[PDB]
Amino acid sequence: IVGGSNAKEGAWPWVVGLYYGGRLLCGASLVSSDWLVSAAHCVYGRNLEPSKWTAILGLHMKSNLTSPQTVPRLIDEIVINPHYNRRRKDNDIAMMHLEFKVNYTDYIQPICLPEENQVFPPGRNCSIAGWGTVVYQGTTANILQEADVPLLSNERCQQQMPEYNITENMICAGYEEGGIDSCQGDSGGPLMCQENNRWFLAGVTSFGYKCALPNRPGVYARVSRFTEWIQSFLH
Amino acid sequence: CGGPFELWEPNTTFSSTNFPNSYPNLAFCVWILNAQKGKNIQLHFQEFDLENINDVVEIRDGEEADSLLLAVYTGPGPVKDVFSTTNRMTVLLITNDVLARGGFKANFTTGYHLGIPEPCKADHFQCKNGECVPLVNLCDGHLHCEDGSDEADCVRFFNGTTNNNGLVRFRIQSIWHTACAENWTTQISNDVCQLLGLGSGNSSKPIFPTDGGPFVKLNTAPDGHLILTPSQQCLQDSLIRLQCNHKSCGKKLAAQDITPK
Ligand SMILES: *[C@@H]1O[C@H](CO)[C@@H](O)[C@H](O)[C@H]1NC(C)=O
Ligand SMILES: *[C@@H]1O[C@H](CO)[C@@H](O)[C@H](O)[C@H]1NC(C)=O
Ligand SMILES: *[C@@H]1O[C@H](CO)[C@@H](O)[C@H](O)[C@H]1NC(C)=O
Ligand SMILES: *[C@@H]1O[C@H](CO)[C@@H](O)[C@H](O)[C@H]1NC(C)=O
Ligand SMILES: *[C@@H]1O[C@H](CO)[C@@H](O)[C@H](O)[C@H]1NC(C)=O
Ligand SMILES: *[C@@H]1O[C@H](CO)[C@@H](O)[C@H](O)[C@H]1NC(C)=O
Ligand SMILES: *[C@@H]1O[C@H](CO)[C@@H](O)[C@H](O)[C@H]1NC(C)=O
Ligand SMILES: *[C@@H]1O[C@H](CO)[C@@H](O)[C@H](O)[C@H]1NC(C)=O
Ligand SMILES: *[C@@H]1O[C@H](CO)[C@@H](O)[C@H](O)[C@H]1NC(C)=O
Ligand SMILES: *C(=O)c1ccc(NC(=N)N)cc1
Repeated sequence: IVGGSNAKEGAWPWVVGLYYGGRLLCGASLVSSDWLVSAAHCVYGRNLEPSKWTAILGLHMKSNLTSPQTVPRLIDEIVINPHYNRRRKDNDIAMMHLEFKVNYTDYIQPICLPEENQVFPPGRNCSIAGWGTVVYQGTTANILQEADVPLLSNERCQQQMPEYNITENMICAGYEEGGIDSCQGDSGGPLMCQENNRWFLAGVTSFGYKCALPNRPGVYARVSRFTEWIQSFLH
Repeated sequence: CGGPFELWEPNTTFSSTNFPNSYPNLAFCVWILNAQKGKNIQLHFQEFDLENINDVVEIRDGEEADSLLLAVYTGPGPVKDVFSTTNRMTVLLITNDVLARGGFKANFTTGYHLGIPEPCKADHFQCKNGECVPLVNLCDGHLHCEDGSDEADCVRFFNGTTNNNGLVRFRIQSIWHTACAENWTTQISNDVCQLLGLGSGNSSKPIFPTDGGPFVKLNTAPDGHLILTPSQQCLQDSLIRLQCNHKSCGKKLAAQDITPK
């Protein structure tokens, strides 16, 4: 989020801040009582020691960890998607198991899951979150930022992104003139779209050419394809 | 970048590229471990001392251009064995441009169903972890198998219009059979809905009897568990059209407002 505004305390309870050695790297998405969903490019090479990842649940400000609503948890299992490929950046999704269960509160709620074959029409606005970076060559933001980006078709995204290979597992999202788009320290977070008063999980920030650039949308891993793979672990 | 390639059974031995204590930076090698049709690959590392997350070993199970992922090993430490599935295993060595470590060394072998233990005979159900549980944990309410496959899918929807809709077809051990509505209440309804992974029950509507399978009469008990007796004897049977709502989906329950900014 580069051209967004601060989010109210509790406006995004399903946004988990993952730390690795006392430093946030990539946000996650609370899906179940003990499972998360994060991009498989920040946990790539760190799944051997899950105890190094501390999941900060219900975080609002990155300098207020002593909050009575913040519930820190540990990771004991990091399952990277088998079809992942770092060179093609395809199937960029991974699930991280929590140490202990966490109770549901007004500031900690699990995110939804998109059903099979759910057509998301292009041009539909979807909200993002995460303690990313407000500018490419700058510093991260302390407050939980938020933004809104519309969905683009795969053909238009492929025409706009010739350097990469946008497959059928990538749902792009971004403005036409840029200005508002996810940046560093936002990967592994969610692409939320409201439907029937419910915020689904229609994408996870995977990669992108550059952030805050005109006519350069961000690529998001289509969670609508990995629905069964995620549900196989929640049971 | 120009290391070795496809190896076979007569050799089975290879270092990375520069075994004596220092490998070159910016390296990208590939060891396509081959085998015979029907034989997997078991890769065992006799030594593995690499750098941090910057340098990793990506072991794959391709067999084609759509290569899967098996393990991403890195850091100094004894790594476990990797058991392939197809007759081809691809190993990739991705390295950074600074702080070169020593290197690794492994030696594979071709076998038949390596890693996966032999399923125990004499009607012993094998869950995902490998242990055998004939009937002590076959959807009864226990936690014998640590992978949770002992409590895997035994009840599911049958002839369902939408996703969270359909019948209440159960399964005692093997046979998938539906359930009657002799003493069907909302309590057991939401209990079954929770067992399916959905929310609570809603609008239980019996329609008509159409399945000839061994339908089970669902009942309740004050102990907490559901005692289901698979008795095939009932007059004017009725199939429950189960309709469960979703779980705690993405509904903001905090003190939020609506502001166009
Ligand atoms: C952390 O947030 C809570 C709730 O917004 C607030 O009451 C508390 O004062 C904050 N912590 C500090 C150190 O200000
Ligand atoms: C959650 O609720 C249970 C029962 O209400 C309680 O025992 C527990 O302390 C609560 N918190 C956690 C973290 O489980
Ligand atoms: C998405 O939001 C922007 C800015 O709020 C607005 O201009 C645009 O019309 C919205 N898209 C739709 C389809 O309403
Ligand atoms: C993208 O990958 C597909 C995979 O088959 C290929 O057919 C297509 O030509 C590729 N496009 C580009 C621009 O690389
Ligand atoms: C084993 O290695 C030797 C030495 O290069 C090579 O000549 C031979 O072809 C290898 N074995 C197979 C089956 O290729
Ligand atoms: C590799 O070689 C060692 C020693 O020769 C042997 O113990 C080990 O079993 C070999 N690896 C495999 C996968 O057989
Ligand atoms: C649903 O019931 C009808 C009864 O006419 C049957 O023909 C059909 O095969 C059933 N479908 C499933 C999926 O059980
Ligand atoms: C409920 O169960 C009792 C015995 O447990 C049986 O007699 C009765 O027919 C069942 N159905 C009802 C009460 O609707
Ligand atoms: C479940 O039933 C209640 C009460 O009849 C109703 O208010 C609610 O809308 C139902 N749920 C759905 C998803 O229709
Ligand atoms: C991940 O942290 C990440 C995702 C996406 C971008 N760039 C754009 N959205 N353009 C950067 C970093």
